[PDB]
Amino acid sequence: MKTPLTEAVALADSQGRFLSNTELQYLYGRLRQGAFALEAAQTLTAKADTLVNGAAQAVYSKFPYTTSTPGNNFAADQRGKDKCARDIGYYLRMVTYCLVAGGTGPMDEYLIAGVDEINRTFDLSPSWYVEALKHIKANHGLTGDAATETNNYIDYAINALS
Amino acid sequence: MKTPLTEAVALADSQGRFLSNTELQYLYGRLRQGAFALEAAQTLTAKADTLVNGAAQAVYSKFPYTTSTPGNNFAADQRGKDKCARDIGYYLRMVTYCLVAGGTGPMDEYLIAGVDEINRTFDLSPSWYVEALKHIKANHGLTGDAATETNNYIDYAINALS
Amino acid sequence: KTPLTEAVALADSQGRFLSNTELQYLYGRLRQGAFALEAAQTLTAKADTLVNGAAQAVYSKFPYTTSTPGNNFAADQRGKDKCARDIGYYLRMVTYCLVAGGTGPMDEYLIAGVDEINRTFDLSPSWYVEALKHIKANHGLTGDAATETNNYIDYAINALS
Amino acid sequence: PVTVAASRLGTAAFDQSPVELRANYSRDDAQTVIRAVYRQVLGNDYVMSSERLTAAESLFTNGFISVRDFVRAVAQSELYKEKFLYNNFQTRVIELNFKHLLGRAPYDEAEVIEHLDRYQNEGFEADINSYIDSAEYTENFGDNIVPYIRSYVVQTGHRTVGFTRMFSLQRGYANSDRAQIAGNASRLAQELARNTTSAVVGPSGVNEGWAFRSAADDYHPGQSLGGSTGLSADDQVVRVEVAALSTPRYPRIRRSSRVFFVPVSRLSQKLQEIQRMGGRVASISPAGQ
Amino acid sequence: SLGGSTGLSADDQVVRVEVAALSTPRYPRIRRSSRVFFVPVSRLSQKLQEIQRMGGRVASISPA
Amino acid sequence: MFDIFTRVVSQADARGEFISSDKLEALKKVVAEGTKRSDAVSRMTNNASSIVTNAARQLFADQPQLIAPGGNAYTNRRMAACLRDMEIILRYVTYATFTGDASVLNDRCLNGLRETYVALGVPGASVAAGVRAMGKAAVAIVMDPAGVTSGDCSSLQQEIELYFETAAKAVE
Amino acid sequence: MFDIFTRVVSQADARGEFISSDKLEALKKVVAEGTKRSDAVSRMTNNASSIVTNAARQLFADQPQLIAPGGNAYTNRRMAACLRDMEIILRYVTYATFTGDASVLNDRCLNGLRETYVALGVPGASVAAGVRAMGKAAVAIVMDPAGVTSGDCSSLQQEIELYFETAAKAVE
Amino acid sequence: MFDIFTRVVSQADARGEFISSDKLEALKKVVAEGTKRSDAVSRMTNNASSIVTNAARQLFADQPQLIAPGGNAYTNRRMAACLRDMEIILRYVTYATFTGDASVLNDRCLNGLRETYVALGVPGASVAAGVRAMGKAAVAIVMDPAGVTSGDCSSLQQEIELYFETAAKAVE
Amino acid sequence: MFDIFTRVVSQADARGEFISSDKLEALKKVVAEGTKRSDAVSRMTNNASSIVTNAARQLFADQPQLIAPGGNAYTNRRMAACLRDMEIILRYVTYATFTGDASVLNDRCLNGLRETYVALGVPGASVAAGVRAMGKAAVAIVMDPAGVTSGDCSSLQQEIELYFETAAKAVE
Ligand SMILES: CCC1=C(C)/C(=C/C2=NC(=C\c3[nH]c(/C=C4\NC(=O)[C@H](C)[C@H]4CC)c(C)c3CCC(=O)O)/C(CCC(=O)O)=C2C)NC1=O
Ligand SMILES: CCC1=C(C)/C(=C/C2=NC(=C\c3[nH]c(/C=C4\NC(=O)[C@H](C)[C@H]4CC)c(C)c3CCC(=O)O)/C(CCC(=O)O)=C2C)NC1=O
Ligand SMILES: CCC1=C(C)/C(=C/C2=NC(=C\c3[nH]c(/C=C4\NC(=O)[C@H](C)[C@H]4CC)c(C)c3CCC(=O)O)/C(CCC(=O)O)=C2C)NC1=O
Ligand SMILES: CCC1=C(C)/C(=C/C2=NC(=C\c3[nH]c(/C=C4\NC(=O)[C@H](C)[C@H]4CC)c(C)c3CCC(=O)O)/C(CCC(=O)O)=C2C)NC1=O
Ligand SMILES: CCC1=C(C)/C(=C/C2=NC(=C\c3[nH]c(/C=C4\NC(=O)[C@H](C)[C@H]4CC)c(C)c3CCC(=O)O)/C(CCC(=O)O)=C2C)NC1=O
Ligand SMILES: CCC1=C(C)/C(=C/C2=NC(=C\c3[nH]c(/C=C4\NC(=O)[C@H](C)[C@H]4CC)c(C)c3CCC(=O)O)/C(CCC(=O)O)=C2C)NC1=O
Ligand SMILES: CCC1=C(C)/C(=C/C2=NC(=C\c3[nH]c(/C=C4\NC(=O)[C@H](C)[C@H]4CC)c(C)c3CCC(=O)O)/C(CCC(=O)O)=C2C)NC1=O
Ligand SMILES: CCC1=C(C)/C(=C/C2=NC(=C\c3[nH]c(/C=C4\NC(=O)[C@H](C)[C@H]4CC)c(C)c3CCC(=O)O)/C(CCC(=O)O)=C2C)NC1=O
Ligand SMILES: CCC1=C(C)/C(=C/C2=NC(=C\c3[nH]c(/C=C4\NC(=O)[C@H](C)[C@H]4CC)c(C)c3CCC(=O)O)/C(CCC(=O)O)=C2C)NC1=O
Ligand SMILES: CCC1=C(C)/C(=C/C2=NC(=C\c3[nH]c(/C=C4\NC(=O)[C@H](C)[C@H]4CC)c(C)c3CCC(=O)O)/C(CCC(=O)O)=C2C)NC1=O
Ligand SMILES: CCC1=C(C)/C(=C/C2=NC(=C\c3[nH]c(/C=C4\NC(=O)[C@H](C)[C@H]4CC)c(C)c3CCC(=O)O)/C(CCC(=O)O)=C2C)NC1=O
Repeated sequence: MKTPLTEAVALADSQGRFLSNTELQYLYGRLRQGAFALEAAQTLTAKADTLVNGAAQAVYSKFPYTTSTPGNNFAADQRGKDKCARDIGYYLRMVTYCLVAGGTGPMDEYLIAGVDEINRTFDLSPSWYVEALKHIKANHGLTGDAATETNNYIDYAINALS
Repeated sequence: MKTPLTEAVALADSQGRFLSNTELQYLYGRLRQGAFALEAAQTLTAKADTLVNGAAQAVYSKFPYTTSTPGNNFAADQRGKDKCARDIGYYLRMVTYCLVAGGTGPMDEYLIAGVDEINRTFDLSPSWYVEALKHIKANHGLTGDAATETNNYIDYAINALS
Repeated sequence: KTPLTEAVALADSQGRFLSNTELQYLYGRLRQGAFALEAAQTLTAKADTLVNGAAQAVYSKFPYTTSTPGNNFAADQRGKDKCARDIGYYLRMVTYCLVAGGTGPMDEYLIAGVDEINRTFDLSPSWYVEALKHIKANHGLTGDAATETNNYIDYAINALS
Repeated sequence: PVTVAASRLGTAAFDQSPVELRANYSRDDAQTVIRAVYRQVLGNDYVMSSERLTAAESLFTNGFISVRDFVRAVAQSELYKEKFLYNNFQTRVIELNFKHLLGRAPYDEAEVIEHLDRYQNEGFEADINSYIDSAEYTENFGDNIVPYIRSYVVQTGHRTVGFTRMFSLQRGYANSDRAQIAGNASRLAQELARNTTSAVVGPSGVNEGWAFRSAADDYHPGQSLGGSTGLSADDQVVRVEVAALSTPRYPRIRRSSRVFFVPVSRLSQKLQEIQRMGGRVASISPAGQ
Repeated sequence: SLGGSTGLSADDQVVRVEVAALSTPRYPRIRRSSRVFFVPVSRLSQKLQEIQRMGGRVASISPA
Repeated sequence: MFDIFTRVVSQADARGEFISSDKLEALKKVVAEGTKRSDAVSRMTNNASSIVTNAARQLFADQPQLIAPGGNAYTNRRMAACLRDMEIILRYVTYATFTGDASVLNDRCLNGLRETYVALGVPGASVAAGVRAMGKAAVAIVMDPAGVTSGDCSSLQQEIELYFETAAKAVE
Repeated sequence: MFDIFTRVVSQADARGEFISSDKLEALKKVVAEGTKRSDAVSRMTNNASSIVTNAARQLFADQPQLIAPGGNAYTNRRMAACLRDMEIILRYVTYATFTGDASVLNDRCLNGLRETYVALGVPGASVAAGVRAMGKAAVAIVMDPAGVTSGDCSSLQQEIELYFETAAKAVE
Repeated sequence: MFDIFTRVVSQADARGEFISSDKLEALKKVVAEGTKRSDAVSRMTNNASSIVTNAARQLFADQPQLIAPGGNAYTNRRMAACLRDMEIILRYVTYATFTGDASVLNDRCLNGLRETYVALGVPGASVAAGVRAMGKAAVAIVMDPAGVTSGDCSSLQQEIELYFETAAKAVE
Repeated sequence: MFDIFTRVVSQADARGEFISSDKLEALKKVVAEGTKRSDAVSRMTNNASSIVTNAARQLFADQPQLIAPGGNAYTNRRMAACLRDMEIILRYVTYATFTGDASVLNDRCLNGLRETYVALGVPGASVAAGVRAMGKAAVAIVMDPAGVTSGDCSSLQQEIELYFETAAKAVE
């Protein structure tokens, strides 16, 4: 729940003080981020289906063996392909929430808390979703402050993922 | 760490009592385990080179892609094969120590503490060592109480590994 | 103090599943019980003669508790009844301690506050010490069961004094 | 620091300033702080000398080992596991560790995940270490002071909740923490995940309705839906809780302790009816409107 | 460090951190600035983070 | 904890779909008026302590039984406790209007305000009237501009009015 | 916590006026008999532990089901717990008659005595009869003078009798 | 906490007499089959984690609303919480069949399983069906011998079946 | 902490090779005499407290300056502290001969025995002589068989003699 307004509130709660001017600057920074983050989330939501479709196909061409061998993590038949594409769509939707929230909190709470543990107990590999996010950050094709703020969120997910 | 004599000592330390008869029974059970565990460790040390060699070759045939693609975890060239065979030899040596110590303590301290974390940061897969230990527990070919005590240690490493 | 339950408490504190150490612990408990049950059987057969000889031996061991009128001592017959009740309680705790595989029935039911009630009632633990000495001299058993019971008895003696 | 009906809430016994271990304490002052540590961490449970752990205690009496590490030592001990970890539920064990070490009631569901998650991941030995190695721990009493209940003071950082959840946790002064009305069950774990608080009750005799406990099946919320639209009375409504209903008997009364919701206009008549049943009133709190 | 690991109740070795120059760190309101503590490696990271967060400079660390 | 952005996120995650465009237009309106959130929070945090004293002033001019001996606000310790209660109540109002969501004030005051006030014997009527007068004074200092560039502020007025009525029906 | 002087202070502060003269005459009577408070507290604290053993003696001669196995006072640990309960009960009686106000005994025993005794399964009847017999023995050792200068002590007799009946209806 | 030996001890102490001979013959039968307790506990602790994944497999093939967004087991954090719940449930089953008494599982799960599951909003139906399927798979891996010396195991089958039905009617 | 098995494991891990066959034959000898470790530990733990009193007996017959006022063992509190020191010293000797390695006794007594004894003012000479006499009495009760089946025990005699001399040069 990493939200700079709420993190400022949690800070001033821990201090027990009233609202300081540091928090006013914090609000200014949040507005400065949101003033392009909302439009970036808009075009991401426009592009999202082509993004997850190209990302799934690129990961399938990236490792041929997950299509090849019959296994439980891998997409041998079409149900595994559905679960795989559901997972990358989940990832990109977390990216959009992470962008629109102004912080890593939706990402943190909804993915980062136990991702490596379910990857351990299901024998998944995080590198699949790493190269998926690499294809997404190559595919969104944006420019400006919004593009690199989204790219920052994406490589944060990559770093915490690996 | 995990030796039934030392666990009994740690228990009686926490109670602050003298040696009770429960600890005498604990010592009896440890002697009962060791009376075949030592001979089992002997024949394991006799078989160890063929075990790790067949286990490495079986994992290489188990997944052809680690031989195939050039990568940093995978054994593309021969140095990765050396590191891979070093890892399975490390595993089997931990199994022998785990057997001769009477408990899971050498395994716990020397492998189980951070194995999934280095697998995460190096992008290894634990399932490789899982199927390696499956080949070892298929290959040792022993019978009796010692065989299943070793098999218990091996599947403990498998369960904690995955 | 039960080695199965102590193993469970250990694995609870570790938070692990059942290890093979606990399997060996169970093996040791079965090895103890395989004579402990028969020893508890012959103790229960002998118990009345044991407590009767132990009470008479403690009465001959110190003549003054029969002699002087006091509240701890057995001047009249009610104190003799309470005294024999106490040694019968002791031997029954010994049998439970044997059949449980550990000192837990002894610990919970005697050892927790025995010296405190001996302090506030002005009893002497040495009476029950020499009583347990007479019991461990009187049971007359041999083998692993005999010395396991003797170990429990001198544990009660050591914690008693 | 209450000082109005402090008798009624039972927190009058916890009035005193905390105990502080000096730089060169005497042997008797050591024993007082040891008795305070035993009483607070085991929750006014008295200790036998066989379970006294005199060996770990002597190291503290030297001064080589701090008071906070002695608190760690008694919580690392097997007797604390046998009294509290073993009989109680593990969520209830987390609840007890909040009173025993931090000195306050838990505030939300996030702390009970963090300690359950930690229990499965690393053990009770590590969980206790996480309670004591805390900023919330070290602020209120760093090394020298005993743990003590801080929930009655705001302390710049209490949520409201812990004040009232503490009275579900502890009763009185005489009450030993192993031994409560509910026994094995955990009071607060129902309250946490719904994010709700029950009404504050004081301990017995001073209050005679102490017997009332909310049923686990029936929540009975405080507000009762609309300032009594459905009860059809113009005045505001108060919650009323009765402790026993024993005069009425078995075929008339299925359960002794129940919650009524009344307007104030009919309050007097229902209170008279309760007294006619010989029932004594636990709590009465304003409900709605 | 007497007892080695008994009163600390963690089997791992003891590091014996000595800290100096502690001045209004938090609410504990400690009587002197420089103190010597005994920590094991199992909780050495937590106490070291606490020592630095308080405002203290560790002056010596010597395994006992 | 919950911000209005995180409110929209939690709605869109409970539905589990992407966020609607019109909701994003509402958020564009929100970030357009974030400077007015800053204006209001700065204005009333500038005058907050004097607002607390004036609220206690009207309360103690209104109900002299509190100052009267045997009253609940009679003693010096309890008087400081009163001013503590009002100050932290106004503090959580400032938290809520800074965040934009009442969840902070609700989740950190609604739970045990009524509970402490019935358990101690605190008359909830005086705190309700006091937080009402404090809210009126807060709207009075927020709305009027003193050398401030002009604009409409009716939505903010509605927001802090709602926050103070949630406080008032919290304590009752 | 509350002494009879502080009782008078709390009454005079709840009224908020100065203390009446006749109440001060009552306090003059109290400080005139403070040496008899000292006489009584010293006398029964001299014999307190033997009083506890004699109370347990009459209780265990009366109800042999407690000593009987399965009884609540059967085990050695529970027997020491019994003597602990009676000793600290007599200790708080001595606290109350030293202070002169029953508030210490009430506020540190009335709250959870009944509560622990119904929660554990402790029969409150035996503790009530035991504290009654202990109170009779306490009056017996307090009232009779042994080499003590003579005087009237009926008010003190009434006081500790009231303290023991508050204990008896505390545990019930 | 309570073992079947300590169960017999607690019965014989509540009666307060020595243990009957036929009960000691039953305990002789118990120590005769203690190696089969070892056989079963070792067998199912060998395969325990794969049993947990297969139970979650059948549960998530059965009820796709849990994986569906807005479901209780939907999120990654809650999914790990699910596997945590099932793993510690099977862990306490292994504790109970190692001890031989259901008191460990009852006293450390029966108390707050239903409580947490109604307080969180967890559907107890899915956990009940999952622990039933997990118990069927556990009997399936325990009973069939793979290179194990032959014997009868019907009493153990009854025992773990009873343990899993106590878990199932614990969560409901 | 360190057992002789774990000693062999730590040597074989520091070398990083598999264990030698002759060392495994030594361990076969060790598990062959583990019943004699049990015999000795049981024998001296049977008589341990009386051994402590007899050691204090010879110490206090030897050095009457300790009982003499101003002596270090003079006071009742310090006398109980003395018996505490000797009892826990014999306890760690029993720990070491049960484990078979002196590492437990070293790592939990060698560190601060000398340190406490020079810091308090405790004469280390008396503790050294007392642990020597206690070790002689311990060998005396261990070695002689009373109704015990006969065997050689010279290695155990050497082992506890080494343990008591490590204690003696620990305190000095
Ligand atoms: C909001 C964030 C979020 C994510 C990302 C998430 C992922 C997630 N993926 C899962 C499984 C899975 N994930 C895969 C995925 C793959 N195998 C392949 O071929 C591909 C390489 C890869 C596609 C990414 C498969 C095949 C399963 C089922 C494993 C099996 O069938 O046993 C599971 C276990 C439950 C289940 O589907 O059956 C979770 C919880 N959950 C979340 O809450
Ligand atoms: C005593 C127990 C113990 C174990 C098991 C252990 C394993 C271990 N394996 C490692 C790396 C590695 N492990 C592998 C292994 C593989 N890639 C493959 O082709 C095979 C499938 C697999 C053989 C198992 C490779 C290739 C590396 C180096 C990763 C890379 O080169 O960047 C590393 C990182 C340091 C390094 O070698 O360069 C550790 C610590 N360490 C221990 O202390
Ligand atoms: C299950 C274990 C267990 C034991 C052993 C036990 C002993 C026990 N013995 C007691 C008293 C007593 N014990 C004695 C005993 C003696 N005086 C003598 O002449 C003999 C030397 C000695 C016989 C051992 C006497 C005389 C009393 C009553 C003290 C008195 O009458 O005031 C009491 C005080 C209550 C009472 O009887 O009246 C307890 C609790 N309780 C237990 O729960
Ligand atoms: C962060 C959220 C939060 C809030 C709001 C909070 C309130 C709170 N108000 C309290 C007391 C109080 N509140 C009042 C209030 C009043 N005086 C009156 O008579 C009027 C009706 C009203 C004047 C404003 C008084 C007098 C006390 C002291 C009560 C006592 O002494 O028992 C107490 C009792 C502790 C103390 O003595 O300071 C708490 C915990 N605690 C929290 O954690
Ligand atoms: C300072 C005020 C204060 C009081 C008074 C107090 C009493 C108190 N009495 C207790 C137990 C007890 N009280 C008794 C009492 C009796 N035995 C009987 O059968 C008779 C009916 C009665 C004899 C006098 C017994 C047997 C226990 C132990 C109950 C148990 O083992 O569960 C316990 C349970 C803790 C323990 O095991 O020691 C507490 C907390 N605690 C306090 O903090
Ligand atoms: C804390 C230090 C600090 C302050 C004060 C700050 C104020 C601030 N208030 C502003 C706008 C504004 N602020 C207001 C707010 C108000 N005007 C009214 O008439 C109402 C009385 C009041 C609302 C309660 C309005 C109406 C605007 C301009 C149009 C708009 O954005 O609504 C702006 C935008 C441009 C400008 O007018 O300067 C700034 C920078 N920024 C800061 O960093
Ligand atoms: C603790 C060490 C200590 C003691 C004992 C002490 C006693 C004490 N009791 C006294 C008076 C007295 N004390 C009593 C009390 C009693 N007389 C009775 O007949 C009743 C049996 C009993 C009341 C239970 C009476 C009647 C007087 C004298 C007149 C009066 O003050 O009431 C006095 C006043 C002058 C005197 O008589 O010596 C002293 C000093 N002071 C101390 O420092
Ligand atoms: C030692 C005994 C013990 C048990 C058994 C125990 C259970 C327990 N299960 C919990 C949660 C949970 N349990 C589930 C269960 C499920 N998911 C579903 O939807 C299905 C119906 C079921 C799948 C198996 C879920 C999703 C949570 C997380 C609930 C939440 O996030 O609020 C929680 C809340 C804390 C957390 O977030 O981890 C506890 C305390 N705690 C204990 O101390
Ligand atoms: C953990 C390391 C370890 C293991 C495995 C162990 C096993 C073990 N299982 C045994 C007996 C046995 N175990 C079984 C149990 C079974 N047989 C079946 O057909 C069922 C499928 C299964 C019960 C679920 C039976 C039937 C016997 C022999 C007769 C009996 O005791 O009932 C015995 C007695 C002699 C023998 O057969 O070797 C041992 C030592 N001891 C150990 O230390
Ligand atoms: C687990 C390992 C361990 C050991 C061995 C240990 C010993 C230890 N012995 C101590 C004291 C003592 N040891 C003695 C010893 C003696 N009296 C004499 O004069 C003789 C020379 C010798 C008789 C045997 C005395 C008198 C004290 C009390 C010293 C004092 O009062 O300052 C103290 C001081 C604390 C106390 O007052 O009890 C410690 C910590 N602590 C440990 O943690
Ligand atoms: C604690 C309850 C308990 C006891 C006592 C126990 C004793 C025990 N001591 C034994 C052997 C033995 N124990 C000894 C030891 C000794 N003999 C001597 O002459 C020396 C005086 C002494 C060594 C200090 C010897 C010499 C043997 C037989 C041959 C050998 O193993 O060395 C054996 C093997 C077979 C037998 O002789 O019964 C047992 C079972 N087991 C138990 O569970």
